[PDB]
Amino acid sequence: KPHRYRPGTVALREIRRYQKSTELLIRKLPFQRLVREIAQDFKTDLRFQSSAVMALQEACEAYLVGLFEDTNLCAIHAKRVTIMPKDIQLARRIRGERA
Amino acid sequence: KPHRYRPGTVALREIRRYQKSTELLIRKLPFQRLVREIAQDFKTDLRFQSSAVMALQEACEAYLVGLFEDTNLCAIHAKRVTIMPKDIQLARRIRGERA
Amino acid sequence: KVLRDNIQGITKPAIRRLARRGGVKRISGLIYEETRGVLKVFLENVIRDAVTYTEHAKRKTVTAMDVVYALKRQGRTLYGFGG
Amino acid sequence: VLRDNIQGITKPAIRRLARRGGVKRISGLIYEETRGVLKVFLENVIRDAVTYTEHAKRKTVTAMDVVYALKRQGRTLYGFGG
Amino acid sequence: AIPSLSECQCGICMEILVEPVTLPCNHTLCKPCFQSTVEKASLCCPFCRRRVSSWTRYHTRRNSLVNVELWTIIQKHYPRECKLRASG
Amino acid sequence: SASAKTRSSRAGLQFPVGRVHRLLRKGNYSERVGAGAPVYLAAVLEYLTAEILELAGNAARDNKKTRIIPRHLQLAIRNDEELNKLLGRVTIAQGGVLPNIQAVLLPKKT
Amino acid sequence: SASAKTRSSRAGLQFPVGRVHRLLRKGNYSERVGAGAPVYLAAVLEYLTAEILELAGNAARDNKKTRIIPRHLQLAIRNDEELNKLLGRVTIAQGGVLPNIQAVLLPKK
Amino acid sequence: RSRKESYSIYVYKVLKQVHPDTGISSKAMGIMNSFVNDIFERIAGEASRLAHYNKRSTITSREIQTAVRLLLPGELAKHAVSEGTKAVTKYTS
Amino acid sequence: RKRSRKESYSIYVYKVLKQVHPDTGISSKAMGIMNSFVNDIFERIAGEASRLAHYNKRSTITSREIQTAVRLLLPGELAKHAVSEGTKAVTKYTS
DNA sequence: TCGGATGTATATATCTGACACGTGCCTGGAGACTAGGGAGTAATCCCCTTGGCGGTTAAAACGCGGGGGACAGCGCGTACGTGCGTTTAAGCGGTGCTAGAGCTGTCTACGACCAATTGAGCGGCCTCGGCACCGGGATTCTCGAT
DNA sequence: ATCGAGAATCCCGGTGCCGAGGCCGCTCAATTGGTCGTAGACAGCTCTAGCACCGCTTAAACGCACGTACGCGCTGTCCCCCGCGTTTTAACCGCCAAGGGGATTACTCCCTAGTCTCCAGGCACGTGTCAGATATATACATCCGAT
Ligand SMILES: [Zn+2]
Ligand SMILES: [Zn+2]
Repeated sequence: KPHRYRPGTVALREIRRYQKSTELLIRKLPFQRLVREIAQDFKTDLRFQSSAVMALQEACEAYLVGLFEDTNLCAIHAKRVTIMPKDIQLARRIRGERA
Repeated sequence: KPHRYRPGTVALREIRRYQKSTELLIRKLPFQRLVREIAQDFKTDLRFQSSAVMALQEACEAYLVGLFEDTNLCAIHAKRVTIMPKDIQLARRIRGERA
Repeated sequence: KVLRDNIQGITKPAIRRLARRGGVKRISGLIYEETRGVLKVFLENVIRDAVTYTEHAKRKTVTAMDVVYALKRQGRTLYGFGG
Repeated sequence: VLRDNIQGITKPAIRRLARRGGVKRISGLIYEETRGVLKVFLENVIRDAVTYTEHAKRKTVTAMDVVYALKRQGRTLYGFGG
Repeated sequence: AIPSLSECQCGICMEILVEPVTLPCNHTLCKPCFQSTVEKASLCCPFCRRRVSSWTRYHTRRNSLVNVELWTIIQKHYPRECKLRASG
Repeated sequence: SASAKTRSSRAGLQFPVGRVHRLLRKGNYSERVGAGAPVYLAAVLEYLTAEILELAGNAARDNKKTRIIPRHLQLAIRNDEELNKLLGRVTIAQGGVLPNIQAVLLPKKT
Repeated sequence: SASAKTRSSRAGLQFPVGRVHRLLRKGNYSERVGAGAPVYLAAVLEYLTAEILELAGNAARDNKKTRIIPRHLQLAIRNDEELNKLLGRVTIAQGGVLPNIQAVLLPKK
Repeated sequence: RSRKESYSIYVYKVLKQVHPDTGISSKAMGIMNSFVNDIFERIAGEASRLAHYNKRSTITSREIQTAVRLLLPGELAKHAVSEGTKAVTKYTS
Repeated sequence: RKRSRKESYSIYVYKVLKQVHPDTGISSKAMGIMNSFVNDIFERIAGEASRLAHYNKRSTITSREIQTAVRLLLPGELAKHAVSEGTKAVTKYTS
């Protein structure tokens, strides 16, 4: 009889765990590699200082957290608890960046 | 046999009629009176240029038209065709005008 | 010259016409109260901005140019009234 | 030359970010869309930042230009200068 | 009605049509010549002076300015003569 | 161009250059204004105005009218997305909206 | 008050005034700057800074810490109403987010 | 009285240069006047901020170039910078 | 060689913090955030005053310019308190 | 599937007022010359950013059981679109009053500008404690068993 | 309802370490003073549009009755993320290297601010006239109860 939690309770525990915490979420090296991807795409032979990519990560995660707040609101609107594509497209339009 | 349209067809007709047309939609005298109410609530004995009232009313119709686009698609997100208040509060919340 | 509850002056058919321009068919019966409320809040915001512009210039009448300035300050820039 | 790096935004990273947003259940289609919107946001921000840097005849970008690019997008940020 | 190479000469540079692009005025010109007459000029059609700048943006966002049917016809009828201009 | 004519004609533009230079100098943007900035800015304005005017003229002609009205400007701005992206937050007096209805809102084919 | 001292002290303030006056002048906002405008601006800046630091200090004390960190500033800005309305849009680095769970999402028997 | 300063005649001239047949109403003329003023303010403010960022004190041509690149979206910005540089070169020579 | 001069509002924020909470320290990151906040608010108020002065064809940024800009920019109670304390400060300075 | 019923697109007279064009001038724009300082350009230096191992290991991928939740369908009883008669208050017109917006001229207290000056504030170093963290113990939700 | 086992969490203590804060050096930016050209305050004058009123027409709102679309709740089904256990890999920490370009200074020049004179492009003003609003008469697309 192994211990087995019901689905969602540990998810809520780590709701609290990652809201009371402040550390960065996206793994640093792949993220800065993706930033270098975009940079060399737009203009070749570009160099980055650490503070620049750290600020980029700050803004990126803030944007994603806000978008996820909005998508959670949208999902709650449809009497659902599982976020879905259409929630994301609705939020992305409604904030005004796609129209 | 009295003639009665099925519920909805004239609604679409007048949707098209109002979308293709660009006349003013709110009677100017009640809007002017309400604007004067707000003004006298702010400061007493103000005077209104007719162009100023026109600008207020144009801004108001722009705001309501945008908000109604947004709340209509928010309502149809929930598999509905009737816009109820919760659509409006959610749309304003996710737009960010009420926090 | 005080006035009474002219927010009712924004009559039900006005909200209906605005919603029809908004691409809707079916309107909930109690949509009108919060539509009036949001209209009202938008109004005291814009009127506050215009009135404080007017106050700044020793003027006792608000001009349309002040109104469009105020709308521009709210991220709602408007064209067709000068400037 | 390196490519196909959008997958660097891993599964549990997206789960943790959405979870910080108060989301419990995430459908399997969410992650590719999050990658896409993140890619678009990076494209915009990097475009503005590299424009700023190329203007100043600097071939290395700085956090100051990054925060300027954020500000120009109406996305001002605190904690790196300005 | 398939025109000969003389009509296949671009009306400006007197060279053949390579990657043809068709404006709404049915006027066609080569892509190097098209670029030279839009980015280095007043954004006017080289023949009737019409400005299709809006059309230019509209069909360059999707990179669909090229008229594929005419290019296929030309490469079917002049494959080697078009390959002559490929080298530089 | 060594022509000793007005700067608008000397530069081939059609918007004024002296007016723009004065506004830049008196608009309090910098203590010094480069000589090439006003003509460049006038050229940019000329491009944008030409684009919008030709779009509005096409819209009006498609509407069988010979005079651009604010509705035509609204239609030209919204129908294109590039300008609409440039002019997302602006509103036009007596502009109206694009005629469109969401596909779900359309009636069922019975 | 007429005094021969720093203008900040004469105004009874701690923010610089001559520096603020210079940034009004050399910042290219107008060719002439009024004499009392920098004093007013310094007073407003001190008021806002004092209020935000007071809220941050209260939050830090509630967190058993005697030092201000970006998390405390983020909590102070978000929890306040009008400070939120002023700074609701902007994001603070290393600030986390408010502990907020939707009521519907809360567990049920 | 006082003199009023506007771009009405220039907009009319450009319209006739593009559309030699169609006219324009007064309200649309005011729309375009406000539009020109708005873009003027946007680009000028962006250029001033950008010059201040690099500690310069003069709006050269490249300042307006970068401002137009930032403000206008990509492809419109491309055509704008293209014929703006063309016009500057024409003015110089 | 010698390093350039880097302006910051660290000491003034420290002074006001000691005036409010005499025993509370502050970290470097929070100090930088506070400096950036001061810079942002200063830029907003100064820019609003600059446009306002240009609006009425004026040429001077007077105290009334800043007062009206503050009334425009801050929310109600914050604007009222800021206006009151700024009026107190300016009248003390001029007296 | 279909034949009335109805709103919509289309063609023609008409007439009108906003739109397009001639005018004078004047006030802002153009041209010539001067001055001085902002910016470019050479050099250089040293801060830091890219590239590179290499051991560890926390976290990511993968598999699997399953139970919560998405979703389709049924049914209803409500809420709202539709249409018509009523009433009401907007919209237009015309007139009359004048407070205040706009313009002019005058005088001056405010503020730009330059030389001298000295201390406020920032750069660099040193230091003592506030919190990070490991380790342990009591507490505390959470799930199954009735 | 209940009670008990089991992971997870709050609380308490010792160790330590680097960084927040204080002190010294000193360089340059704020201070003070005086002067002078002037934007602005103020007084005065004009006359425009804003305000207020009247009366008339009728467009629109309003209220009621009604029939029907559907919002919501319930039920059942299935399917697919969640939680957990196992395995692997690249993130990561620490160290090391090279060079390259960001940043700094010093010099020179040429590019724009300023001044003045002169002059015509645009604008406030006045005037003709047809593009488009308005009404009436048509045909046509589309709807809906009924076949
Ligand atoms: Zn060619
Ligand atoms: Zn052509």
